[PDB]
Amino acid sequence: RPPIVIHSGKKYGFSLRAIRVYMGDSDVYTVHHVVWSVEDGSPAQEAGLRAGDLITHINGESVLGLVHMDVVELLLKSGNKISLRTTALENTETSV
Repeated sequence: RPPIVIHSGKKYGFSLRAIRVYMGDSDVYTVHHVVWSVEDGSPAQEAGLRAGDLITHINGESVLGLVHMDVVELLLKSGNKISLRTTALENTETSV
C-alpha cells in the first residue's frame, strides 16, 4: 500500500493514542500508534487518513515500538508535508 501523503502550515488534524500491547500477564509491551480521530476538513481527512489506522512509518522511518512522545515529536517536527504508512482491519468499530 502506498503511503498517505498529507499537505498541511498548521496541525495535520488528527489524534492518536499509543496503545501498550501486552502478550501476557507481565509488564512487557510493544507500543502501537493508532489514529483515534480525524478532524473534518483537515489535511489528514482530505488525504484519507482514517480513525483506526495503525501508523507503522512516518517519513519512511519505522515507528512501531517507539513511546508516545517520541512519535508526537516526529509529528511536531515534520513540515507541511508528511508521509504515513498505515494499516487497518475493520473500517468501523462495533457498539455493544
